[PDB]
Amino acid sequence: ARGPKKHLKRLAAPHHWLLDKLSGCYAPRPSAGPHKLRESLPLIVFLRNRLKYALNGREVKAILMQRHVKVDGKVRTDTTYPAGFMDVITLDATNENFRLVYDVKGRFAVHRITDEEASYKLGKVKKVQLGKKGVPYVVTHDGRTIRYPDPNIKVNDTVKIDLASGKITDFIKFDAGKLVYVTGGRNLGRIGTIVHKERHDGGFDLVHIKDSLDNTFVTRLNNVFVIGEQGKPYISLPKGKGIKLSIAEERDRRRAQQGL
Amino acid sequence: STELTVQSERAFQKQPHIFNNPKVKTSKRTKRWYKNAGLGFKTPKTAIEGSYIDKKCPFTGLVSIRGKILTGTVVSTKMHRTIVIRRAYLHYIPKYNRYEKRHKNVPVHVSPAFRVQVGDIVTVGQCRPISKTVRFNVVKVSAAAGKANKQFAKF
RNA sequence: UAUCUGGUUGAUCCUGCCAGUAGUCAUAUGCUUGUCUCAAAGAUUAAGCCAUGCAUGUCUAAGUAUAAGCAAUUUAUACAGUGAAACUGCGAAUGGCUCAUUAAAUCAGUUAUCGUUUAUUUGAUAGUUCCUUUACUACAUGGUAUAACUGUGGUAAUUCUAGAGCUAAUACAUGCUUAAAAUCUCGACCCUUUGGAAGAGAUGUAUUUAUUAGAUAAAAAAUCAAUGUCUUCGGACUCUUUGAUGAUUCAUAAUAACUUUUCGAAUCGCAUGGCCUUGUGCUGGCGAUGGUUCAUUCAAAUUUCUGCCCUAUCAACUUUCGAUGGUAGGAUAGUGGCCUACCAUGGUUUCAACGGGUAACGGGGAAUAAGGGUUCGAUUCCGGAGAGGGAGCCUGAGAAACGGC
RNA sequence: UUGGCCGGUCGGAUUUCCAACGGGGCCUUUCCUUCUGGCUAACCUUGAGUCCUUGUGGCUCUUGGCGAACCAGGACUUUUACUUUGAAAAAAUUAGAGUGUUCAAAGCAGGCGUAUUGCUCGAAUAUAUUAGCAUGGAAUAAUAGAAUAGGACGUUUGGUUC
RNA sequence: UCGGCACCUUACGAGAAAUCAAAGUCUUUGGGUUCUGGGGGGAGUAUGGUCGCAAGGCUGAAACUUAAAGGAAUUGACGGA
RNA sequence: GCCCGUCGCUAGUACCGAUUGAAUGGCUUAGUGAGGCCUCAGGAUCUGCUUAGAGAAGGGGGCAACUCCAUCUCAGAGCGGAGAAUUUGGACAAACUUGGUCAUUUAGAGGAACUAAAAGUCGUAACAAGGUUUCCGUAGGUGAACCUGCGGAAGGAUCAU
RNA sequence: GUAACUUCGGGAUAAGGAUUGGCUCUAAGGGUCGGGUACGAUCAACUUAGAACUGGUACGGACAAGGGGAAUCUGACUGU
Ligand SMILES: [Mg+2]
Ligand SMILES: [Mg+2]
Ligand SMILES: [Mg+2]
Ligand SMILES: [Mg+2]
Ligand SMILES: [Mg+2]
Ligand SMILES: [Mg+2]
Ligand SMILES: [Mg+2]
Ligand SMILES: [Mg+2]
Ligand SMILES: [Mg+2]
Ligand SMILES: [Mg+2]
Ligand SMILES: [Mg+2]
Ligand SMILES: [Mg+2]
Ligand SMILES: [Mg+2]
Ligand SMILES: [Mg+2]
Ligand SMILES: [Mg+2]
Ligand SMILES: [Mg+2]
Ligand SMILES: [Mg+2]
Ligand SMILES: [Mg+2]
Ligand SMILES: [Mg+2]
Ligand SMILES: [Mg+2]
Ligand SMILES: [Mg+2]
Ligand SMILES: [Mg+2]
Ligand SMILES: [Mg+2]
Ligand SMILES: [Mg+2]
Ligand SMILES: [Mg+2]
Ligand SMILES: [Mg+2]
Ligand SMILES: [Mg+2]
Ligand SMILES: [Mg+2]
Ligand SMILES: [Mg+2]
Ligand SMILES: [Mg+2]
Ligand SMILES: [Mg+2]
Ligand SMILES: [Mg+2]
Ligand SMILES: [Mg+2]
Ligand SMILES: [Mg+2]
Ligand SMILES: [Mg+2]
Ligand SMILES: [Mg+2]
Ligand SMILES: [Mg+2]
Ligand SMILES: [Mg+2]
Repeated sequence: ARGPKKHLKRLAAPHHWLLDKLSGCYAPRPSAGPHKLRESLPLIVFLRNRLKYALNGREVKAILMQRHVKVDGKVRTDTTYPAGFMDVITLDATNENFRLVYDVKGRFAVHRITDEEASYKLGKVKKVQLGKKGVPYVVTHDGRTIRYPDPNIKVNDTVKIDLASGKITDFIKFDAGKLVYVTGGRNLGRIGTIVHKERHDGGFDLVHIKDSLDNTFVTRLNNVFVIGEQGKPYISLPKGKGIKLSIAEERDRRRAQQGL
Repeated sequence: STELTVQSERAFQKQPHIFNNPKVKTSKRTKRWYKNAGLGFKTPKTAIEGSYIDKKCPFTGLVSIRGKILTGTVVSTKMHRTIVIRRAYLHYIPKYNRYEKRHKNVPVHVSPAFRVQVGDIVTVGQCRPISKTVRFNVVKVSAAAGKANKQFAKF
């Protein structure tokens, strides 16, 4: 023990990175960064396991040390850089802009976007609080501190960050009828906006959400990410829109497109 | 606890940072600080119009109630400003598919707002470690009747 | 894969165990052994002892190069490339190995930090540096004091080092220049009073204390320090800024100070632009690396609730060397009997405390299983403990560290 | 929800034509602790008009409209057990979907052309108990309430505090 | 008719049977609850505690040994029946 | 027929037992008490100023307003810093010595048993009315199985006047 | 702090182990005085506990004053 750990055991990794059990004893430990260790996705996992551009973890080093990848417009040459939720990942060569979003299985989608959507991102307001000299600041889910917000911005909301100058462009208030991206647990990757929100003063606020197919699913408020109004997402949603087709319906589609 | 020996102590018992200005005569003559502990637990009036200090009181003192809220029956009031309450429960053994009576005793700080006694069901709320053992302060006393008005000597 | 069978009798029917029967990711051992895949392996017994060798070092255009090194420069007479050594920084607190302690202890799930520390990461963040301004010192840039090194040595021997002489910094120690306004306090210059003023200082951020604000049920009024800044001198003044949390003495801000005064860049690479007082004048880009605070991230510490094997040939245990609580202090990173001082007499237990045993680390889990159970889990993951035993400590964000003392 | 019969698609959409389950409301003497202000009720109340060929399946600026179709405070709370549902619950293992590792133990791969400028599916889910959190029920098993009435109900006294 | 000590007959049932209206309502296994047993010996022994003036009482082992001990009934055999 | 013991052969297992028997692990009254830390001191050195005394060196506008920052030979009345050995006092506390106590293991002359176990000797106590009906509690007596008193039971050899 | 054993009364001061001076203090522990048809004058005593400071670590400073333990025999004991 005696301090911070520097190693991640494979099979002690978060399961949603889809790392193979064999062929290597260790996992890429997420570095310190904007997102938590179990809620992030290291760049080696993205560029070798999700995009298949690198074969080894050495070619992830040979990519990052040519200033190719940039998370949020900044290069981040760390191999184990903890790129997490809503992070825009730009590749200059290949011209590919990705946004790290959850597919409905609870994993990280290989989801391309375009440049006007790559120019910004979203961030769930963690806290609103006065800083020193009286300056108000808001804290986002990637730990960004942005000063002088709109005074209407409260906790559990969402702000649109301009990502060149890290400025709040506009904000989506947290209220009923607004697209909730569930960001943790078994409901990871599910959209659906509302039923209502139940309070529980004391801890662990719960939010009821019913998707396009009218499936209600209760989620804790600390897994809720607001991503738009009714309809009209503020980002490009992944291939499947977070609907949770059951395995009976999942076997129905794959047989519907394996005979063509 | 407005009267009856607030000061019986080697140190001066006062609330921290509550300045009584002696020049400006405001017609209370002692500023008193209170809060609500939250979660619907009312601040009793005998804390407001009483004058105890209790640095570990959830209303007038510097402890914040947070975490588990439990309920239990007071069994022992023989310390000063502390009680132990009995948390009776049933524990299930799966082999017999049956339950057994277990209990745990929890020592709880009692503020001098309340007048607890034994055999009183009481609501207690977690705080920081008050003592070696105590982590809970009485937030609400749940005694109503006690069946004690019908027992004494008769004509 | 919900199965029984052999054994008591002259014979029978039982109770009943013995024996057979089948697994074992369960060890050892005997015999035998051709192919391919897969692969536990000094746990038990001795956490008993250890020869030898290795297991932790690290250099980019970007802290320091006069190697008396090499290549041999690219106005390159300050250097220019490469770079041993050494200084500086960072790491060495991860890994790995083992299971000896350890029976509400660890651990597992579940709370808490409104009870704290946190390198690194990431995001923000610093016009104030003048001692007592009308007693400022280079900022076109401060100082000594050292390594490596040269040379002279001791010891049989150690990753021992001595004396002398050199020399750098992103090491060490000092120390400035980057507006302008407001608002206070002081202040040479108010006649018959709801009668002021150049100037002089201070006001960044750390520290520590005290005090203040951090608000709120909707509206109306006539008296008494109060013409509270009511203008035809009564033409009732038409007026509330304040974030957060379930909850605060929270965040924050202000007033008076306080300090063996912390920080506020005496640092490096590349590119060499542009402007007009052509002076090597003024502005100038992309970085690197430091730095204060607040959040973040990796953590750490303590923590709520509930749960663990056998034993009463263990029924009372804890309280002089804290037991249980209160009050105050000290210590801590902080809560807290953590310790100290004083005061009270508590706290636990037949719902098994206290004690004793364990060839006991805990859990995920494993073997067998109709169902329920029974037994194992030292061991590929997670948490704990330990490096022969104990105890203490330095450094560092992080260790009571052991490939440190 | 079994479907359920134009069988017109040479025994393959459909639907009150219904019966049995499974829920939600309303009323019968029938709690829904509660006043506030943003809803302005499937509008308790229907000025103005039903240009559709006859019905009990298809509407407007409305006469101040039980401002009661959910957001934060109380003259605000009898407590459990039980059971359902759901989060949150490390992976590996176990059960288990997919997939010719040549089979299998395994593994999480893989599959498909025009193989020339390459297209594309996955990596599910269940269980994971006991304790804790929320949630629907209110049988069963407790507990409490008014008997010396210190009882419950009252929108138009406000006293030593507020 | 209430309660009791028993009995008689049958055996629905129960049991291995002898028998039993309880010893039944028991693989169609759950009314409530206390104590005890786990093949025979060693052995109610050793040791420890405890009680008693003591005799002894209560609690109470293990090593080791053993393939049967036992229960009920049948047929025989034998009886100084 | 079966069967009980006394005594005897061989082998094994535990029990009591002088020996304050021995060994490991504790845990603990006490005494001594290393080392590091903090602390009261200390000051070998190893320096930077500066002198009211020669310190052979202008007082940092200037050698008339008692006003303008000012250094070598040595003692220093002026200081100021770093500081090693050593030392006081604490608190943590290794370890040693001694006693008490707990638990486990191990040695012991000998004593008191049990078993293998069927076989030797002696009687025949039980099983038949087993030749004195048996068994239970208790007491006493006996080579001994046992015998006898007292009370019980029927598992009696009597379900019956 | 205290064992075996015990006639349960003892063994027992078992065995063992710490402290003790001086000075300056602190804290308890009394008596007499009194009410309206929310009170302290006054006097006196030596016990006990605690603290600091102090010293060639001395201190029951002379005096005074048990050695203790494990066994065996023997008589119960006090007594003669
Ligand atoms: Mg490790
Ligand atoms: Mg306490
Ligand atoms: Mg067997
Ligand atoms: Mg071959
Ligand atoms: Mg070993
Ligand atoms: Mg092992
Ligand atoms: Mg072991
Ligand atoms: Mg070793
Ligand atoms: Mg380089
Ligand atoms: Mg290894
Ligand atoms: Mg780092
Ligand atoms: Mg650098
Ligand atoms: Mg205290
Ligand atoms: Mg305290
Ligand atoms: Mg305190
Ligand atoms: Mg062990
Ligand atoms: Mg285990
Ligand atoms: Mg284990
Ligand atoms: Mg360690
Ligand atoms: Mg370090
Ligand atoms: Mg160590
Ligand atoms: Mg190590
Ligand atoms: Mg080692
Ligand atoms: Mg298979
Ligand atoms: Mg009758
Ligand atoms: Mg037996
Ligand atoms: Mg017995
Ligand atoms: Mg005995
Ligand atoms: Mg005979
Ligand atoms: Mg006879
Ligand atoms: Mg007979
Ligand atoms: Mg018998
Ligand atoms: Mg003595
Ligand atoms: Mg003696
Ligand atoms: Mg005599
Ligand atoms: Mg005689
Ligand atoms: Mg005699
Ligand atoms: Mg005599």
